[PDB]
This record gives sequence, structure tokens and C-alpha cells, in this order.
Amino acid sequence: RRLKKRIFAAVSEGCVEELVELLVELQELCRRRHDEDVPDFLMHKLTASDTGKTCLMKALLNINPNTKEIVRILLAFAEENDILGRFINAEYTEEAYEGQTALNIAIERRQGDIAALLIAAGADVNAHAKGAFFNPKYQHEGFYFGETPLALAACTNQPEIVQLLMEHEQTDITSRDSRGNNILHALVTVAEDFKTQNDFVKRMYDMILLRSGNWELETTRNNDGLTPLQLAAKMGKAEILKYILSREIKEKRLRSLSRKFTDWAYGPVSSSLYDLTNVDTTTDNSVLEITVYNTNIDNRHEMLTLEPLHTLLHMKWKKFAKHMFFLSFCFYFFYNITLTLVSYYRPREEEAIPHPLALTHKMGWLQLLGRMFVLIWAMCISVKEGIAIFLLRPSDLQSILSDAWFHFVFFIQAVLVILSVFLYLFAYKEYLACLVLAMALGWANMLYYTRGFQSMGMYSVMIQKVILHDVLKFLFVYIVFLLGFGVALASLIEKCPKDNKDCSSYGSFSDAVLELFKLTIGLGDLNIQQNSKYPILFLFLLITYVILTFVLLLNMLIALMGETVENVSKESERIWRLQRARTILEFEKMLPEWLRSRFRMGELCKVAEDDFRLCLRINEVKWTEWKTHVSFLNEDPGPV
Amino acid sequence: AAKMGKAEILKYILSREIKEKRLRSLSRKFTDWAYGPVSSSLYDLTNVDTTTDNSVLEITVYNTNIDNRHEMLTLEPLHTLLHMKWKKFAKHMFFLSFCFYFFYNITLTLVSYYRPREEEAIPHPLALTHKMGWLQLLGRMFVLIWAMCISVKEGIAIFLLRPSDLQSILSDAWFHFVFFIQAVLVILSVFLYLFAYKEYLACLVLAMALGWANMLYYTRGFQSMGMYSVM
Amino acid sequence: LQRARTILEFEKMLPEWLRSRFRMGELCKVAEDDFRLCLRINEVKWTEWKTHVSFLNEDPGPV
Ligand SMILES: CCCCCCCC/C=C/CCCCCCCC(=O)O[C@@H](COC(=O)CCCCCCCCCCCCCCC)COP(=O)([O-])OCC[N+](C)(C)C
Ligand SMILES: CCCCCCCC/C=C\CCCCCCCC(=O)O[C@@H](COC(=O)CCCCCCCCCCCCCCC)COP(=O)([O-])OCC[N+](C)(C)C
Ligand SMILES: CCCCCCCC/C=C\CCCCCCCC(=O)O[C@@H](COC(=O)CCCCCCCCCCCCCCC)COP(=O)([O-])OCC[N+](C)(C)C
Ligand SMILES: CCCCCCCC/C=C\CCCCCCCC(=O)O[C@@H](COC(=O)CCCCCCCCCCCCCCC)COP(=O)([O-])OCC[N+](C)(C)C
Ligand SMILES: CCCc1cc(O)c2c(c1)OC(C)(C)[C@@H]1CCC(C)=C[C@@H]21
Ligand SMILES: CCCc1cc(O)c2c(c1)OC(C)(C)[C@@H]1CCC(C)=C[C@@H]21
Repeated sequence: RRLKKRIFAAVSEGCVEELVELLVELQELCRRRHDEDVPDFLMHKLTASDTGKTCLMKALLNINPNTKEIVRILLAFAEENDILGRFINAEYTEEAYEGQTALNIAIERRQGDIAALLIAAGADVNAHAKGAFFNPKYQHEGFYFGETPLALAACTNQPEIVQLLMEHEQTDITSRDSRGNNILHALVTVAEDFKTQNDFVKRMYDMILLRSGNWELETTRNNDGLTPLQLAAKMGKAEILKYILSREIKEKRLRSLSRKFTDWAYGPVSSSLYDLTNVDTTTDNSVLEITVYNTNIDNRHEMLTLEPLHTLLHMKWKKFAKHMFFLSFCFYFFYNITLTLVSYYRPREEEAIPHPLALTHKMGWLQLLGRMFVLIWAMCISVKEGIAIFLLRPSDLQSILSDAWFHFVFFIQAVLVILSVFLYLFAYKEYLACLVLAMALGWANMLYYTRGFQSMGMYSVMIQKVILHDVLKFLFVYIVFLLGFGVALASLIEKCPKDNKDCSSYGSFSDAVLELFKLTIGLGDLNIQQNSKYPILFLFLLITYVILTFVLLLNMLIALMGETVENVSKESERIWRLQRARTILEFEKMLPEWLRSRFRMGELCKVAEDDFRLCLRINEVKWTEWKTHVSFLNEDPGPV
Repeated sequence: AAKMGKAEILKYILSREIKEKRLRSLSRKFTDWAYGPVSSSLYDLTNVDTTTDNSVLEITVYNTNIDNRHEMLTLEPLHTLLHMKWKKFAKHMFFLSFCFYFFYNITLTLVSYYRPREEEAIPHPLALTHKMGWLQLLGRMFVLIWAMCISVKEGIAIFLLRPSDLQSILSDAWFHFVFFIQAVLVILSVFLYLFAYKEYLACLVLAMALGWANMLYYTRGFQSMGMYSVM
Repeated sequence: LQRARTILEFEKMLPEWLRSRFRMGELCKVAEDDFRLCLRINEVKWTEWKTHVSFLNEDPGPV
């Protein structure tokens, strides 16, 4: 293998003369040495076995200003000895790198000129790469282009090569990779925001679709049942989603491939009929379901401006969800009042036994429907939220924000009511402690129903983000000081002469924690005389607790100050639109078949000749940029 | 460049790529490979790690006569190098610290509210227990050994205090003293009580209150709490 | 910053055998007659492109 290793060193450096020298020798060699299987042994003297790497690969992996040459001498050599098929179509063999061919290397190293040669020489254009570096799971183990040479040219912004590969036949544009993705899914995969990758996926996602001329690639489910449209929604790619929905192909013969059919235009005013094929919840998983109920991404706020949704969210509220949100509040109001107008009349007395909420049995009519409404609606929450418990594929944060703080307290409230009626039934006196939490949890949870009511809605967000993030810290350090300084003053106190009982406020530890607790809130009375060994030390630990406590309270107002000036005006108004969206859809999931169909949005359209699809009209006004409006669906400018 | 605090020049010395051949040997940014956007850059750690004597990672951190030590620690054979040392060994040792310093104050505290809150003739507060059960033996004994342990150790941090330009005040030394004072007041008392003095109680109580407030120190490897203990 | 002092102050404590085990780095053939420690830091960059020529090892990736 001396001739083998030296030719590898030849393509490496760039020595063309030294290459042509051994070029003759391998030509002189194979005629008489190891004949009768010439092209196999000849190839075997070019294969870097245990890797599959041939000379042509070794040439283009290592680019030098003298590289266009060494390719040509090997290609003309492949022509003479007739190995041109297996020569170019050879691939690596190891699992870490499989399928990587010559065309795969040339498209990466920006040698677009050499690419045109290898394609014309008969390179398998619809190649693949099913290795590990080419299908990583974690980041920074490799690069996912999509197991086609076309994708690597498009993902890496090589439009000249994409056009050339595209025009050449045998270029199956409807191909599919290992994980089922076609060329369009992969472009949705590798696409970041404008801070990162500039815009070229938006431009290259356009170029392939315009020329394709069919509703084929945009309607392909990879393996898990996802189109490029749905895939863009799940991963959280906002820029590409803005294009897919609001796509106008003004050039005729491809107006059919649009979703922005302009109904008409009279000067500044125009009417754009967007489409709602797979955006509404009529079918299975859609944008409006994925965009809202997803939690594994972070930018769900920015997506809900994209505007066959925002108009679509608002109209669902005006129709049905505004009412159902209020019909909810009236029953949940009547419930707590019922639970409360039992709790302050029957428990505040004792004869032998009161039955608190059980089957009334010797009470008037007023109290029958009272107690009965509690148990049925108590079980009703107790069941329902439990399904929301179960369908809780882990909300990435936790029980904490984005919804699940509230579905538990609803659940806990329902359990504690029914739990008590079981406790009381056997014998137990523990019924009262459960009704009282059932009130206090209930009243504080009426605060929940403030989201379809604006500015209050933003206020119920700010309280929540504040009782998760800053106050929880302040307690945790306020505990350790209180419990810390609590012992110090609870131990410095000494003998309580029984002749002078209740000798001091600070006695046991339990009293020290509270009489310090009353001090913090601004309540009670203080006298530095309490029976102690050191009245000088007994105060220094107290004035200590005043200062050290006080300092954190200033860390409080500034830590929220450093939170509110950055967040509120953008934070509250936007996540409010989010949680309001879940409320709309969650009601739409409830509705029966006949009632949902009646309230289904949309209006039919003749967007083109052989094309009827749903729509949603959104008028607008625009003055700054003008045109001689030519793209009309219907020429008559206006309604009717 | 590290000692004087010159950040711009340090950014160049570490991340130097001499792409032109014949002088690639003079680099510290050897690219292992590159496949399109993804690449792998093998930076160097000749005199950046603490394997040898005074280095960047020792000078950049322990220096106080400059002001811009923050901006330097982004320069990135350090930031990656700081983070990996934590994941390996220092995350654990920081928590093994907190458990013993937790068990210490609880020990010091579960003596302070049971024996001092009574008086017969004399209680021996923390001395050699001598007619107590096993629970109280390892209790008192753990206090004195670990009390001396802080009392010694921080004292070396006292001595190796080429004046931290501010003072005892910020950038570290506010906390190494209260650790020291806490350790002194405990052992100081056991000496005071030994002779005859009644002053033992006043020292145990500061030993608690200083101790509990200094548990706030151990909040730095735990993020957002860590930023709160700075503010 | 203060987190950095905590890391090193612990590293100053560690005995000889335990420090050597936890020593970072990996050997490299950066050049012909040159072996030195290293630390791999991968990255991602999209805005500026080039026909990458400066390779230590030609095989693009781990292993
Ligand atoms: C976060 C902490 C937990 C939160 C809790 C939240 C709720 C607040 C909790 C309130 C509890 C209030 C007192 C309860 C009733 C008394 C019983 C008791 O506990 O004490 C008994 C023993 O215990 C002691 O004497 C305490 C000594 C150890 C202090 C531990 C503090 C740890 C904080 C570390 C923080 C780590 C920070 C880490 C930083 C990274 C003595 O009590 P007594 O005199 O025998 O009892 C009176 C008798 N009576 C009741 C009949 C009248
Ligand atoms: C024609 C009528 C036939 C009956 C249809 C019945 C349909 C009702 C649906 C599903 C039927 C099954 C009921 C299950 C009961 C428990 C569900 C539950 O929790 O509900 C909630 C109320 O949610 C509601 O949907 C309101 C229920 C009041 C009756 C509405 C009738 C009018 C609907 C047509 C109106 C058209 C008006 C538009 C203008 C033209 C109670 O709140 P919660 O316990 O905290 O629940 C969590 C959810 N939440 C926090 C987001 C609120
Ligand atoms: C600056 C203004 C803003 C901030 C202000 C600070 C805010 C608060 C910060 C911190 C809380 C501070 C603690 C206060 C406790 C005082 C009372 C005490 O310790 O002893 C007393 C009670 O003792 C108990 O009841 C023992 C504790 C029981 C466990 C429940 C703790 C409640 C905390 C829930 C946390 C909810 C978290 C949910 C929200 C996120 C006396 O003990 P006793 O003798 O046993 O009882 C007397 C009656 N008996 C003799 C008849 C039995
Ligand atoms: C194989 C084990 C053999 C033993 C090795 C012994 C090594 C220990 C080192 C030095 C030995 C000498 C000890 C001197 C005692 C006083 C020092 C001191 O203050 O310590 C501190 C704890 O600091 C620690 O280092 C933790 C000590 C607990 C034992 C750790 C054993 C596991 C080490 C291997 C773990 C590998 C796990 C990684 C995953 C694989 C106490 O806090 P402080 O008093 O306030 O001190 C100031 C410093 N501080 C504020 C920054 C915290
Ligand atoms: C008001 C914003 C939403 C809300 C509702 C609640 O029901 C409660 C909330 C918050 O905070 C906690 C969990 C601390 C409360 C504990 C006890 C009660 C009586 C109520 C709990
Ligand atoms: C909490 C942040 C760090 C800290 C720890 C402490 O130990 C103390 C701190 C601060 O402030 C002073 C010095 C005023 C305290 C004096 C008395 C006590 C009981 C504690 C002192």
C-alpha cells in the first residue's frame, strides 16, 4: 500500500506533478499486476479501507488554491479505467459517518465550481447521510441538514448550487429523510431569529415552494404526524410561521399556492382573505392548539400576533367564550356563598351534632338546594380538574407559572369539601377545619376569574409573578433570622419566679418568635425590662433584628423595582392574551357537536378556479406605500 | 496583562489564531474541525490553570488592586474552566460545607435553649460532658473541634490579607471576620467558664446570632438567591 | 466573581492525588513537534461564512 499512502499525501498538499507521476504508475501497474479483476483492485488501491475514504474525498476535504486540478486528473483517470460509477458513488462505512459522498463534501467547502463538475460526472444527486454526526440528538455533536445534498446547499445559503441541483433531473424534491422530513421541514428545523441567522431560510423556503408548483411538500407528515407548518409551530419558529400564513404569490400560474387572497382594493382600503385550512380546531392538532397548549418553548407570546390567529381568538370570545366565562363566575359565586352561608350559621352553635353539608333531612326548601348544590358541584370540580392533573405532560416550569398554580387549588378546594363530608360521616370532629380552608381557598380563588375583564386581568398576573420570585426569597431569609434571633433572646431570659408568674413575654421559644413577629408588622408594645441576665445584650440583639430586618425590606422594594420597569407594560398584557387563549379553547373543547358547528368561524371562497377553501376577512388601512392594485379576487370593491 | 487589569490585550493573547502557515505554531486557537456553521476550537491551558505557580486564574480572581476583574472573567478559556471545576468537585464540597455548618449551629443551639434555661448549682455548657448520654457527647465534642477548626483556618485568611483595597468591607472580607469572631466567642467562653466566670452565657448567644446570620453566606452556589445575598 | 474564589479555594485544599485526578484538559497534536493541554469549546455561528481551511483533524467531529 505504498502507492496508496503516497497518493493520499499527493492530493493533500497540492503537488500536481507528483500526482501525474504516480498516476502513470497505477496505470502501468494494474495492466499486468493483479489483472482479471482490474477495476476492483484498482479501486482497492484508492480506498482508504476502514473509512471508505477515496482520493477524491481526501482532495476536497482539504482545500488548497491548487485543487481544481487534482480533481480533473482523477476524473479523467476514472474515465479511462472505467470506475466512474463506484469512484464517485463511494461512501464512508463507519456508523459515525455514513452516506457522506463527494457531492456532500463539495457543497460544504464552498467549492461550487467543482460541484458542477461532479454532478455532470454522474454523482448520485439524491444521496443521504444517516450517520451520527449527521443525525445528532444533543446540540454540538453535529449538524442536521436533512440527508439530501440539496438541503446542505439551502441550509448553508448556496443559492447557485440549489438552483443547479434543482434543475437537474433525478433530483427528487419530494424525497424524505430518516426521520421522515422532506426538504421544507429541514429548513424549518435550522432557522433562528434575526439576531442570529439573517433571513435566507425565508428566501430559500420560498424558492423551493414556488418552483415545486404543488400542494405536496407542505402537506407531508414526517413520522409523528407533522407538516412543515405544524413543525414550525411546535418548535417555536416565529419568523417562518409569519411567512407560511401570510404568503402572497402575486405572479399568476402560482396564485393557487397562496394564503393571502385579496378580495378587493379601493385606494388605501383593502380586504385580505386569509385562510384557515389547518389553523382552526376543526381537525386534529393545529397551530391554535399547538401554539397555546405547548410549554416546551418560550416564545409563544410573539406568535399570537400572527394574524389569522389574533383575529380568530377575539371572535371566539365575542361569540361563546365571553358568556361561558361569566356563566362560570355566577355558579362559582353562588357556590362559595352557599358554602359560606352554612359555615357561619350552623358551626357557630353546638347542641348535640350538626350535620354540616350532608343530606339535609328536616330542613326547609332553601337549605335543600343549598347543600345539594354543594356536593354535586364539589364532585364536579373534583373530577374535572383531575383530568387536567393527568394530562399534565410536565409543564416545563412546574405547578408554578403558565397555568398550573390554579388548577391545583381548584382541585384541593373540591377535595377538602368532599373529604370532610366523609370524615364527618364516620365520627370525626375534623369536619370544621376542612370547611374553613374550603372557604379561604375558595374566596382567594375567585381572584382567578378576572382575566376576561381587562386591566384587572393584568393585575392578577402581576400578583402571581410577585408571589413566586421575590417574596419567597424574603421569607426564606426572614425565617432564619427570626428563628435565629428568636433563640438568642429566648435563652438570655432566665428565672421566672413563680411568685411573679407571666414573668416575661419572651419565655419559651414559641413566645419569642411571635413577640418579634408582632414587632415587624408594627403592632403591640415593647419595654426593655424583660427578665434577663444581660439587659444590655438583651437589647443589642433586638435593635439588631430591627435593622437587619429593615435592610431586606429595602432589598424588597428595589428588587421589584428592578422587575417592574423592565417587564410590566410588555409582560402582563401579553401573557394575559396567552391565558385568555387557553380559556377560549378549553370552552371550545367542551361544546357539543351541533353547537360547535353552529359557532364555527369562516366563510367559503372561490380563491381560484378549482379551489374552494374557508377564509376570514380582515380589512385594513394603509397610506404610506401605494400601488396600482392588480391582484383582485372579485373586482367589485367592497362588501355585498 | 492580568495583574494590571488590561482586558483588551488579554482577549487577544488567549484567543490568537495565526491562520497563515509557518506561524500556526504561535497560536492558541487550534480549530479541531468545522462542518458548516458548527466548529470546534481547542483553546490552550498552558499557564491559565492552577497546576503551576501564579497564573491568570489565580491573579485574575485573588487580585484587589484593580477594578475591572469582572470584565476579564468572560474571556473564554476561563469561564468554561470555572464552570467545569464546579460541576466536578466544588459543587459537592460547597454542600458538604453547608451540612456541617448546619449541624454545627443546631448543635450549638440545641444546647443553648435546654441547659442555660435552668439553674441548679452549675451547668457545664459545652465542656467535656462527663455524666451525659451518648447523644450529648458527640454533640459537645463536635462543637469544640470545629470551633477551633474555624478559629485556626480563617486566621490564615486574616494573615494573608495584603490590604484588600477597600477594607474588611466588600469583595470578600466582611464574612471571613464574622466566621472568625463566631469561632473565637465559642472557645473564648469555654475558657471563661473554666476559671469561674459567669460571662459564658453572653458569649454563646452571640455565637448563635452571628452563626444564624452567617448561614446566609451559603447562598452563592444556588443562583438567584446568590444575587440576593449580594444586594 | 465570589463564586470563582470558592472554586479555587477548594482546589487549594485538595491533596496531590485527588487534584491530579480532577485536573482538566486533554492532550493535542496541535502541530508536528508540539504537544500541549487543551479545552474543547464547540459553538454555532451563522452570520459570517468561509470555506474553512484551518483544520487540525480533517474528520469533522468527535471520535
Ligand atoms: C425554612 C425553615 C422552615 C420554615 C418553617 C416555616 C414556619 C415557621 C415555623 C415556626 C415554628 C415556631 C415554633 C414551633 C413550636 C415550638 C417547637 C419548636 O420548634 O421548638 C422546640 C425545639 O426547637 C427549638 O428550640 C428551636 C431551635 C432550632 C432552631 C431551628 C431554626 C432553623 C432555621 C434554618 C433555616 C435554614 C436556612 C438555609 C439557608 C440556605 C422548643 O419549643 P418549646 O419551647 O418546647 O415549645 C413551646 C411549647 N408549647 C408549644 C406547648 C407552648
Ligand atoms: C344550549 C345549552 C345546552 C347545554 C350546553 C352546556 C355547555 C357547557 C359545557 C359543557 C357541558 C358539561 C358541563 C360540565 C360541568 C363542569 C365544567 C366546568 O368546570 O365548567 C366551568 C364552567 O364552564 C362552562 O362551560 C359553563 C357551564 C354552564 C352552562 C353553560 C350553558 C350555555 C352554553 C351556551 C352559551 C352560548 C352563549 C353565546 C351567545 C349566543 C366552571 O368553572 P371551573 O369548575 O373552574 O372549570 C374550569 C374552567 N375555567 C376556570 C376556565 C372556567
Ligand atoms: C414586613 C411585613 C411583611 C412580612 C411579614 C412576615 C410574614 C410571615 C413570615 C414568616 C412567618 C413567621 C412565623 C410566625 C409564627 C408566630 C407564632 C409562633 O411561632 O408561635 C405561636 C404559634 O406557633 C405555631 O403555630 C407554630 C408553627 C406552626 C406551623 C405553621 C406555620 C405557619 C406559617 C405559614 C406560612 C404560609 C405561607 C404561604 C404564603 C406564601 C405560639 O406557639 P404555641 O404555644 O404552640 O401556640 C399558641 C396557642 N396554644 C398555646 C393554644 C397552642
Ligand atoms: C476521598 C476523601 C478524602 C478526604 C478529602 C478531604 C477534602 C476536604 C479538604 C481539605 C481537608 C482539610 C479539612 C480542613 C477542615 C476545615 C476547612 C473548612 O473550613 O472547610 C469548609 C468545608 O470545606 C471542605 O473542603 C469540605 C470538608 C468536608 C469533607 C470533604 C470530603 C470529600 C472531598 C471530595 C469530594 C468529591 C466529590 C466530587 C464528585 C465526584 C467549611 O466551611 P468554612 O469553615 O466556612 O470554610 C471556609 C470556606 N468556605 C466558606 C468557602 C466554605
Ligand atoms: C390570589 C392569587 C391566587 C391565589 C389563590 C389562592 O387560593 C391562594 C394563593 C394565591 O396563595 C396561597 C397558595 C399562598 C394561599 C394559601 C392559603 C389561601 C387561603 C389561599 C391560597
Ligand atoms: C446577612 C448578611 C451578612 C451578615 C452576617 C452577620 O453575621 C451579621 C451581619 C450581616 O450584619 C451585622 C454585622 C450588622 C450583624 C451584627 C449582629 C449579628 C447577629 C449578625 C451580624
